[PDB]
Amino acid sequence: TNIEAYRDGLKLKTEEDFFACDRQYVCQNYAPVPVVISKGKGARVWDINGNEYYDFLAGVSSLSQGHCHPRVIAALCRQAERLTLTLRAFGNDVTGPACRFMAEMFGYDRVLLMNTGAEAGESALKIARKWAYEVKEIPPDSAKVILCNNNYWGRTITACSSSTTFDCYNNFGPFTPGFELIDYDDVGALEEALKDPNVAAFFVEPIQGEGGVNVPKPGYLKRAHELCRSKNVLLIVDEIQTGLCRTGRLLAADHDEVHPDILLLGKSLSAGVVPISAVMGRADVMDVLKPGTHGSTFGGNPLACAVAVEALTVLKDEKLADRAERLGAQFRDCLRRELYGKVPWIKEIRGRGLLNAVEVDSDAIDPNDVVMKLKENGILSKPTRGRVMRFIPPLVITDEEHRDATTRIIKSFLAVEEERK
Amino acid sequence: RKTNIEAYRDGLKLKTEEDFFACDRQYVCQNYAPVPVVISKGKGARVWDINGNEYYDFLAGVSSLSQGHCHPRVIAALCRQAERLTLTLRAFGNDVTGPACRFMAEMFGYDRVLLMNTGAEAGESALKIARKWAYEVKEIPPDSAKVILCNNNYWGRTITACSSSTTFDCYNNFGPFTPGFELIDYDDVGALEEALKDPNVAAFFVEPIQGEGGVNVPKPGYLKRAHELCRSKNVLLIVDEIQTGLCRTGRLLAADHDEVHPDILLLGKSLSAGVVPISAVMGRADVMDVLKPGTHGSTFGGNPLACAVAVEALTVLKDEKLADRAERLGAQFRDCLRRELYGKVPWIKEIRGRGLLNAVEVDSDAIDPNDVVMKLKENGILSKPTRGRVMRFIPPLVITDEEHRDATTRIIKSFLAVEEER
Repeated sequence: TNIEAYRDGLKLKTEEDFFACDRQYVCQNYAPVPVVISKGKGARVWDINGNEYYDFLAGVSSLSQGHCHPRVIAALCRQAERLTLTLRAFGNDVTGPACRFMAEMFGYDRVLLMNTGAEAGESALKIARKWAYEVKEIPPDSAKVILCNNNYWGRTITACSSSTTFDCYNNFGPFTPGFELIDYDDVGALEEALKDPNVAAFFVEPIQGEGGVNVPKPGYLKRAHELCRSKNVLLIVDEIQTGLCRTGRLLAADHDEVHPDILLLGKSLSAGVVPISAVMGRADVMDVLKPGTHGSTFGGNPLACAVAVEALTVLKDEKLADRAERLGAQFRDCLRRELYGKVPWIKEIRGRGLLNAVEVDSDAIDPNDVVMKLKENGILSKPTRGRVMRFIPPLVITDEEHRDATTRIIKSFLAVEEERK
Repeated sequence: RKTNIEAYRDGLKLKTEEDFFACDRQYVCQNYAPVPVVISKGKGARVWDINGNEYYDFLAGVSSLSQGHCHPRVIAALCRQAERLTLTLRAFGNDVTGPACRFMAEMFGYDRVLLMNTGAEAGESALKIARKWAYEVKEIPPDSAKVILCNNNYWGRTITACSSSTTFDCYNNFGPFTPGFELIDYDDVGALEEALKDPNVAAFFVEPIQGEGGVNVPKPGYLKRAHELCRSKNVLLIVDEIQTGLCRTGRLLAADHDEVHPDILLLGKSLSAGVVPISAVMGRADVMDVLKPGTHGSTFGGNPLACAVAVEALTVLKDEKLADRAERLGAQFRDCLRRELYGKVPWIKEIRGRGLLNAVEVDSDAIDPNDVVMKLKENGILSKPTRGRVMRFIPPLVITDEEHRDATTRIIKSFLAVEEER
């Protein structure tokens, strides 16, 4: 194909040839791990030299079904030969059914399909504001949305305006007003913020992903929802990274028996094949988006809908939530037993399901040394906040692969501690 | 062997178009007022409904389907790459993203390529780049950056895009808004010159032809004059070619009509031939390099599947000489509609466009716009107006000579029939 023919013509043999190409032509907004991946299958990837690795990032939980899941790729191909895009300006024979499928799977009246996670977040903020002005009847332009320090939901200007991460907002203002930032995992702070009747919504992650896999105290989300409901404030739960079986339940909110007023999904919703995200909620909230008040060229395109239905079905068929629960408990147990005490620079081992992290002390060790040693041992991952090592493999990882990977991971921390001496 | 969507849909027993309309009303967020047609397949310039009725698609994803529905080369490239690798994230290298960026950098003449997913993301990204550049290179005061745009502009649905829109339904009840935008009339060099006196302006963000605003073609020299004014004040010219680029107007970029090379170029829509959402922001090194590691990202932006598709989609544009095709057919389209409709149909305000980005604006007082839309559908033409009264004719560029002659006759027939029935 054209990409293959063009690449051949470039005579890119070595990993360095590729690194140089990326440095010259690609916007330099990433500091990638130095590997050149050419193929993915399941929990494994291979570089251009045939070296194999376990992918322990999985698209930050976009690849829960593994790389190139056969069923998802067959669903993609089948629909792609037929029809890929109509616009929501015209009806089609896939969008409605796919929305019904999601509505029933998650228990919501209405499904808004967008492309990216950031778009789902923006759309939920628009819904929450418009609902607050039209249904709660709060004063024009006074709507407030409460979010948490260290939250991450995207890179639009409005997301930058609601971030507390320096690099995410610095020099990108002026900023969108209307946000109240409170500490994460702090019910007392939320209770206080909720005293303001201009609050439209509280927007939160069940586990802060980019913030460093921050697992809140028992009852947090349950308590939060009761406080919000008490004040007629919408609970917007972002499950883009925590949802779809990654934490051992269909939704991470299920850990607290919470049904979000507005749910956000994305990432694994497409098994990492094409960008698709969703915003779901009750009729009286979602219906505020009247014709012409919101839209998207590719949102709900038939190709993405066909992929999403397949991707969601794979989660249920392969019992990936039970897999994540079982393997994750094992991973944490092994790491805590074999690394705590032996490795003094490990601050904490935490997570739920297969959303796990190892926070290291960056004053006691170079975290990049851990990253490189892991790769040397066949494990590929990328930390968040420099010091929080992340272990987010595809959920389809086999028992043997997971055992092999756990062993490699443990060996890597140990080799960095021995090298410290 | 049925895939899940197929089996699930079969279980719903949806036989008529009305069964589908009802499913959509119940479960799909009702933010669209769709045309009553249920499309099941598309090939080239044609689509077919669930009952096998053929239609010409004259919206083409608002120029997302320039290469036609399901272009076989593009679908083949998708299927090939999808069996190999679809997503790595930019946290890891791969054997596709760099090459695809180089391919684009060379085709459009830019140092660096930022790949995102949607058009709105491209525009957001560009605004962030312009702001950051203004703060760091122009050294304007903190939080004082301004961006000039035009009334009736359309670039997205994010809160920041709403904050810079003059369309009521786009911004109403979605505030409070992102500050930092100065709105001026489109196609008004004097208004731009005045707005450029503010030294805190970082950029002027403009479409070479306003798309959602009504296929508003500016006067001769507009974009060229704009660029000179922007250069004079060290203000970046951000040109949005998401709808106008990629051969739609008869040239690779609509900016080529004025020999303007945008400081920052935005592409999207037909960049993927309508197969998967991919968009691009391109610019010179000292502008794009303000996005340092960790200051911007995207999960799917630059994914290998989208990159393979894009390179095939762009190659189709060149190989099939679609810019020439657009130029030739589009000139014939406006010529035929003017010769057969001006005078004979009095409620037509103007027939305008460039290449195959054409519109027929009607006087919504003298006629009900929707009667034209329905008559067009009766005659096998699917279209969607903008601003109610602006009829749009945006077919895939791959439409054959025979298909285009046929379609033009059907459109003219539809306008005259609404007139006879008037």
